[PDB]
Amino acid sequence: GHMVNPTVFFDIAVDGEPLGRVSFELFADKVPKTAENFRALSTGEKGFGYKGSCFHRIIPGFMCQGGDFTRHNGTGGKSIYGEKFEDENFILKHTGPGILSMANAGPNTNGSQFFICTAKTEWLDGKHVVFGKVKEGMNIVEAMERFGSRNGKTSKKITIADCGQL
Ligand SMILES: CC(C)[C@H](NC(=O)OC(C)(C)C)C(=O)N[C@H]1Cc2cccc(c2)OCCCCOC(=O)[C@@H]2CCCN(N2)C1=O
Repeated sequence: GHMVNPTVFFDIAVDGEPLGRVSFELFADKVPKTAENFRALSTGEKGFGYKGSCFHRIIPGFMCQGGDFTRHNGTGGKSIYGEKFEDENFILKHTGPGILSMANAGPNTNGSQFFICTAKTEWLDGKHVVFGKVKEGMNIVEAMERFGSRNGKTSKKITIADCGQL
């Protein structure tokens, strides 16, 4: 039947202690290639993905950034496409907290890194591809955010202990 936008979850831990679950709606109806990359990385079905990775940069009042499952510090990551991939479109905008958007290193350089906004970040519109939004557990993102700092360094280790598709 109709394509239902997928829902994926992250189970977050703080220094190894469970914190809670964040679930996301992925806008496969509007950005199918970008949504599918994140979905498959969340299930691990290609043999790699987000499980066990960390949020390396958290800036209170701005965003939480993760998805570097290869180098754990913001210098790595990889997509499911064998190469960094194009900015699919910029239809969706950075409208407020909970927006899920791709990190990148220039035009058409999407990999696996992403960020969850904790504020409206409209100056990123047309530069970063928005492809989902927090569905449930924004409170867990708010709890994660408290472990960030001005320069983004986290004061405790924030990990994706489990993830997958609901
Ligand atoms: C994803 C990796 C590969 C990539 N690497 C990179 O481009 O490497 C060089 C510079 C070529 C060698 C990167 O880090 N991309 C950054 C660019 C950016 C955007 C906006 C502001 C930035 C940097 O900096 C000011 C505020 C920083 C704290 O916000 C952040 O760090 C942001 C938060 C949104 C997601 N976000 N990171 C990125 O998409």
